[PDB]
Amino acid sequence: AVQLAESGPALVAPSQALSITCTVAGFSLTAYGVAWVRQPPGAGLEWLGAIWAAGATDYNAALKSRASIAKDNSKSQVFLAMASLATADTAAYYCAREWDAYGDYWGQGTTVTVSA
Amino acid sequence: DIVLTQSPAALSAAAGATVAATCRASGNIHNALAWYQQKAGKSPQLLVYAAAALAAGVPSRFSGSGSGTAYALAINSLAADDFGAYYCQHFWSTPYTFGGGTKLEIK
Amino acid sequence: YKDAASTSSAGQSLSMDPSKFTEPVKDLMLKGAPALN
Amino acid sequence: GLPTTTLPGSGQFLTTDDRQSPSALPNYEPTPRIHIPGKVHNLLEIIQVDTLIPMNNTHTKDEVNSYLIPLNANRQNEQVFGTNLFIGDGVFKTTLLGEIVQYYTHWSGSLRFSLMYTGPALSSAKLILAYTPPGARGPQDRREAMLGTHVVWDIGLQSTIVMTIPWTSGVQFRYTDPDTYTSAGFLSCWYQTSLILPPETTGQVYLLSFISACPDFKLRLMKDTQTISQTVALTE
Amino acid sequence: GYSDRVQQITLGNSTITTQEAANAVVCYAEWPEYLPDVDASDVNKTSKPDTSVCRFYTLDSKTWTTGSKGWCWKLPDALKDMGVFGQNMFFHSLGRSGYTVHVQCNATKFHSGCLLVVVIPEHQLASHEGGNVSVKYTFTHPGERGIDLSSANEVGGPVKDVIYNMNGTLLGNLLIFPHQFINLRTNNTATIVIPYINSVPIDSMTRHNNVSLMVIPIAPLTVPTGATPSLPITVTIAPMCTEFSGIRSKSIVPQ
Amino acid sequence: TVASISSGPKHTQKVPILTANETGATMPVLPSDSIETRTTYMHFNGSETDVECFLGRAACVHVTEIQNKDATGIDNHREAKLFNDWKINLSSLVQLRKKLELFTYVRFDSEYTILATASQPDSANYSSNLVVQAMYVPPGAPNPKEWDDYTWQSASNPSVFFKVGDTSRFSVPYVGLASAYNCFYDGYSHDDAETQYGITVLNHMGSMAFRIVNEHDEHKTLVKIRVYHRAKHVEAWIPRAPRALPYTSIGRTNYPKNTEPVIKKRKGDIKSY
Repeated sequence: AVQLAESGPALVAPSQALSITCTVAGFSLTAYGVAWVRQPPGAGLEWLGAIWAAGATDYNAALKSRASIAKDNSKSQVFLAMASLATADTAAYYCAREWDAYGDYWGQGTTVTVSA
Repeated sequence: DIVLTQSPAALSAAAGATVAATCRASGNIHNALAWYQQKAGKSPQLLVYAAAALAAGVPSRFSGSGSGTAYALAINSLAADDFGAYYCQHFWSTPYTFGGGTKLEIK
Repeated sequence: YKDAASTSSAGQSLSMDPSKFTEPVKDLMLKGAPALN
Repeated sequence: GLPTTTLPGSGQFLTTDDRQSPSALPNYEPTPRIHIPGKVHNLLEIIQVDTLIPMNNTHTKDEVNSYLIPLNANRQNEQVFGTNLFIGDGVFKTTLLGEIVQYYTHWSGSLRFSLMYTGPALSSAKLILAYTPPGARGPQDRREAMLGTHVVWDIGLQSTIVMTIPWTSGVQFRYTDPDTYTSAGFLSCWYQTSLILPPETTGQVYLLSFISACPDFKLRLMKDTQTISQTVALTE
Repeated sequence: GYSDRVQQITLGNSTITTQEAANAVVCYAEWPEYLPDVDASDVNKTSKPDTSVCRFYTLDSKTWTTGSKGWCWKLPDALKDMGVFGQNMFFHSLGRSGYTVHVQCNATKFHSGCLLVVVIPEHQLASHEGGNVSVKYTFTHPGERGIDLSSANEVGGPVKDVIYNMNGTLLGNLLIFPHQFINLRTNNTATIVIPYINSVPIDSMTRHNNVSLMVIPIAPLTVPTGATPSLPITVTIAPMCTEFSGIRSKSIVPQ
Repeated sequence: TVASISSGPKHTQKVPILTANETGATMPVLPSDSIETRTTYMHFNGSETDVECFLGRAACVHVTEIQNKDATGIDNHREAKLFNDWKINLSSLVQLRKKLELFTYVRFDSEYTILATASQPDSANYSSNLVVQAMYVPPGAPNPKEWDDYTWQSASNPSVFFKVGDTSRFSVPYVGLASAYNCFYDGYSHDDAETQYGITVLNHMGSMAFRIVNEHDEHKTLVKIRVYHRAKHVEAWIPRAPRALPYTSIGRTNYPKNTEPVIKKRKGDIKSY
């Protein structure tokens, strides 16, 4: 079965880098892109970025300096690494995969909170 | 950059009424739009792709319509599993921005 | 019989010109040449 | 009279037996043949004309977009499309080649696959078009694909590549019906460099894909097709 | 010197130039010609009104938007009000004509989109009502305006599904008919030279349309950002080797 | 005939595999234009894809039912199936129709085979030896109204008598008014707002009326008549886009409302195999 599983630290301090790993299963990262989407509790979905099936990345226009996506084709893991987290980065972050050039098969999500 | 403008933010109706969310884009999308539903405490689920095609495991109540810059998700005779969030997302030319969102809460 | 309708099938014509359907262009286009100058 | 023994099959009606029969209209004089353009002598003429492939058959409804292969800008090394080469099936089933091929049981010879680029003139892309001959899987990472028969297509002022799929088979003929022993292999397209769009242009550009037969193409053992059907006879 | 992109077509007092052409199609490799005596059956001496009717007539321009489905014109019906050709068509019982068809659509090197320009002999349209419903005369004879394939169905009118060619055959297989593409990257003009194609030597011109011209967007129009999201398409048609037989009073057709 | 020529490495400015399909020409690109090839031979003449062979086998074009029963007190012998007639067309049964509609114009002599089969569904006790009359009825010939009227004596109509159980066989020349039949007709019989589109007499092939010659037995006998058509001396013009949708009507290109998609959907994305 196709499953993407998020795994985060669930508690981060500000001015400290966040690092969320997306363990995927049932497909290869050499054949499908992976999308990252967050949702702050109460508000709507925001598209963070996408690493495509052979390593090219696209990002938010607003978060491009602040986020970086990489992957490992051997570990079947996609990494979302955001630096310098302000308080607006408190959200549930989700993984998806490429499907007919779109995003679906969204995992359960990890919740990220940042405070003092 | 393409921004999606979704209307209205809230809809309240009974089971059996017909709702219609409206999705408008700042530029032409060429039907590269998806519709998502999201329950409370739940991952989003893909329902409509290519602005008109229903996804797998989606009933025939949902009908995606619209082309160009205006797009519409229509739910004909709401059942009990239809309540929750609804989001646009265009997949033409990264970034793949979302719409604002549309709630269905019980009248 | 006495009628041309009575006879059997003609057989293969061996004319076989696909050029009226595949190259119906006014100016001759050589294979290997640039299609448009 | 002359003595005669009568053989088996006497009185049978074989629908392919080509024999003379009496005319119901003796001394009838049919209308003069006038010259009409576009006379067809043989179906091997008209399968050499390329028609569009609905390669993007990912929709739940027939539409014009099913003929459009999308290209995306910031993509290196990735796949553009893939297909198997059962020409009486799949994306080829509704093409002119596939519909004539479904009137026959056996096919042989080489296929002509064309791609037309339709993006803006100030855009650039290099693609690689790979034919994988049978006995291997459909390729998965462009390195696997370029080990087979392939073309690197530079898109420029001439907008159309023609990839001949050469007859690569041990058995002299293949079935037009999908059959694993006579599988023709796989066709795939990959970003060779990437798609580079000009400024003030955004989004996807499209490829149009074309199929026809080379003049070595062979076709035999005429049969009914499943494409057309009815339940009752039609009336006025 | 000799360039395939630069073409001049002169018929009568009309001239078309193009600097971005793609090598005109002559349908079935047969240039239009006059009816020879060996194929003729009608005994009337035919009128050949050479320079007065064998000239380019420009139809009204269409607007190709990003949601356009396509356009269809009928011949000789699209020229039924065009000058002396339109007058001879209604005063004669019989007539035959070839055509030079020239479809025009220019844009920039930033634009993308592809038009299929196809000529279909005996393009018998399907009704949208299905069954055995006919398509009425005023719908298969629209004149210069043609049939907009993105317009809505009407009572007695044809079906307007561009994927099924208005006749129940798929769009991708129209390329067996004589055609050109207008790919905006490559060319801005399509030119198709049509001979007279019919099972009779000469025919009634008001009750029968010999061919139909379809102009169909395949790759949709993509304009650069901020630009006008539409392009004009202009069709210009010249009759050629035009004969008329059986002069009488003017026909009255439903219009 | 050479199927492929021997060809080796190329490093050249002549590039056969780049072209422009905007021209509407498909270039005759060979496999020797882009791979290294060996010499092979066709051993193949293409005979079975000749239009004489592709359209030249017998296809069932009409099934009709006629009855042998007592005709006393029957008002409408047509409605009681004491006789039946058929306007001859090759578009009622759709396997032959799709083959003929690959072309716009078609000219052929016809060869008809008529098979008659009998059955007695309700309480017969013997073998009914029956003779069928099949009468070719051109336009303007008097059509039968009774199964036994004056019209069946065939003084100028060609007719054929044959037993039920075996078959009939005759050829008919090309009887089109024009030089070929119109498979497709984008027009009308005349200039009129209401008149029918598409259906033309330019593909009229005649009509056949069928009856059982025998008077009647104690029991009823149902006779199925199957007409098979074989085109021969076939000439075809203007290849067309093949039929993709179901037919709804004789002589019309109408397809049904709310049809199923003819293009198959993949079990995957465009990258699947």
